[PDB]
Amino acid sequence: EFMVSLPRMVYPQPKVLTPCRKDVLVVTPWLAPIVWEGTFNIDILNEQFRLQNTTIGLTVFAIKKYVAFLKLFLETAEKHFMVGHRVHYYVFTDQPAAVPRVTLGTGRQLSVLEVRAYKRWQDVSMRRMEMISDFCERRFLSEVDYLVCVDVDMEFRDHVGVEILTPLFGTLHPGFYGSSREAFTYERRPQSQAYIPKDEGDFYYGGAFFGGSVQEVQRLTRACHQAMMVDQANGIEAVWHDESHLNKYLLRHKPTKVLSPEYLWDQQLLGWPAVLRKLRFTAVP
Amino acid sequence: EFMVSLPRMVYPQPKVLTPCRKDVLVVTPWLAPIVWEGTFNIDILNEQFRLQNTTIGLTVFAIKKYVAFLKLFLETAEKHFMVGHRVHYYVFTDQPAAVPRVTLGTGRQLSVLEVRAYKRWQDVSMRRMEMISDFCERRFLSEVDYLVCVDVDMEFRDHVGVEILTPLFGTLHPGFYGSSREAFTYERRPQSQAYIPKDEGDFYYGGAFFGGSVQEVQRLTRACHQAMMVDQANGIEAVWHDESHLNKYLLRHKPTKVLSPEYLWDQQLLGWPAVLRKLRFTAVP
Ligand SMILES: CC(=O)N[C@H]1[C@@H](OP(=O)(O)OP(=O)(O)OC[C@H]2O[C@@H](n3ccc(=O)[nH]c3=O)[C@H](O)[C@@H]2O)O[C@H](CO)[C@H](O)[C@@H]1O
Ligand SMILES: CC(=O)N[C@H]1[C@@H](OP(=O)(O)OP(=O)(O)OC[C@H]2O[C@@H](n3ccc(=O)[nH]c3=O)[C@H](O)[C@@H]2O)O[C@H](CO)[C@H](O)[C@@H]1O
Repeated sequence: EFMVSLPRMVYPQPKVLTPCRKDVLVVTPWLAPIVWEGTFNIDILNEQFRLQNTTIGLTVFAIKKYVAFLKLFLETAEKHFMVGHRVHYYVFTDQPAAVPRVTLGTGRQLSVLEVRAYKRWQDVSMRRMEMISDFCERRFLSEVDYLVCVDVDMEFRDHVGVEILTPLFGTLHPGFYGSSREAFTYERRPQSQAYIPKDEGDFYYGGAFFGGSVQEVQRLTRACHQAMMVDQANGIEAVWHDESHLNKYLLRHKPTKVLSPEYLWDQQLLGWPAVLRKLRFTAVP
Repeated sequence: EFMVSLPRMVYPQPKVLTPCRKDVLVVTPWLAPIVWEGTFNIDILNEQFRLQNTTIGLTVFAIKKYVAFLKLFLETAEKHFMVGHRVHYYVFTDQPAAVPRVTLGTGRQLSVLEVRAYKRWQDVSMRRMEMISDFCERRFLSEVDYLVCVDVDMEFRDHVGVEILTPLFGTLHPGFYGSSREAFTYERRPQSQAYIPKDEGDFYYGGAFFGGSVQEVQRLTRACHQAMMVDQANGIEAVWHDESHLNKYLLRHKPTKVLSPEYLWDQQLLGWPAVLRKLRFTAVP
């Protein structure tokens, strides 16, 4: 929509002849920014998004025993996720009375959406695509500008803000950002909808953190669900489930921003490398 | 609009831990790509834009003696500008019978739009904003997806393609890309609409090459024209005319891509520095 003028702001001048990072790739070959610390001035971005009255939805599934993760998830989201902006949390659970009472900042609200629990963890994980797509029909189009879709067994430890927002984003999986594409754990069986040949692939995106505009998230989640249903009719389940399908989708429909592994990390397994200036969203050990 | 799937493509894998340029800034602090050679894979971008059936309009003014520049301008545009894509050239002139007969490739067309000639070069240059804005009302919304607005006393010497396309872009002026903001020749008189204080400014954009979606170009050109009219009522003319106003606009409404000086160069005045891997669009000596 129509965008008013930014106010006067004083900040350091961008330096054309100085790279903003000398150690990492900060733009994809299709000219999508790769979001690392040092690539953005959050003061400028916060102005741009506040002037558009941006509302961010954050979807999270807490099914069966994973309700235990919600307290820390939501408490740390309150400290670090889109602070200053309008936020709507959507907690999908089979136990709607077991969502913890977390105190929310002003302009932030939470809705609990009851869903069925599948028996296998694989199905719980995979059926998020259907459940998100179903909810894009009603709630999300009327309530938010962007959707952010994450795993619950996680905590925010540092800023996750409007720098991530764009029509469609994925996040670099922390186990593969330095790997060659042949080592990526894409689905490699041609019988699956998620099949990616050994000579294709840009990145290995993590299934635990993706998002975009409601329109683009509806598209992604619908496509992944329909692909899963084809596989199921054919008696095949992708090797890494929803993540496999997400990877196939983002190969053929390129994201408009890619998040660095700052945004999806596991310190227990991978430590704190020099290349990560901040660890923003991390696995609970 | 709805975007179909990219076909299978084989190309080099992006390297997350290798910067694409070690000598230049490739992304602005508001996460707009800065377009240099080596930042983009044109095969991927050409697919994306061809699948959207993209049409690019290219506006150029050839008023009074500047009709002499059209032949080379258009001949070199045919060799280098958006080849493979639908192009519509819009030549604005006071001499509609003096446009040279340049042979166009398939899918490329040219319209001649007659306009008045102002006496002073300053006014000819400045009134392009009004003339472009007026034509965005009718022709451009129905005929093109993007508009590219350039000076005529120029030639294409290398690829200028869909890598530039985005909602709103400006180009780094070749005289100031290495300068500190205090040295930028912004309008510095507070009495002018184009005023920029000494402590503000991201880049000095060249008035000779800007563009965007028709919507965004309509906004920019309208705003610059209305600002010029206020200045004229107050008896002041911005120091660098349309370029001054363009700079004020792009300070307060940040571009979604910035073009490096590859896209706006003068080899006579500035030679061929190591930082420029290609000289794409250049002054005629
Ligand atoms: C790469 C890797 O080694 N992945 C392991 C990890 O996958 P994942 O960590 O990818 O699986 P996950 O169990 O975290 O499922 C993804 C998300 O789905 C939701 N969810 C899933 C199950 C459930 O009962 N309730 C629920 O709410 C929740 O939001 C969770 O964070 O963990 C699995 C079981 O945990 C398996 O050990 C996988 O091999
Ligand atoms: C930074 C600098 O030193 N700028 C000089 C340069 O500005 P510019 O090169 O910015 O002015 P310009 O005369 O090229 O005008 C911009 C554009 O307007 C169009 N146009 C302008 C005039 C005209 O009679 N017909 C016409 O068609 C044409 O598309 C041209 O390329 O040239 C001017 C006269 O040329 C002055 O010498 C300026 O000081």
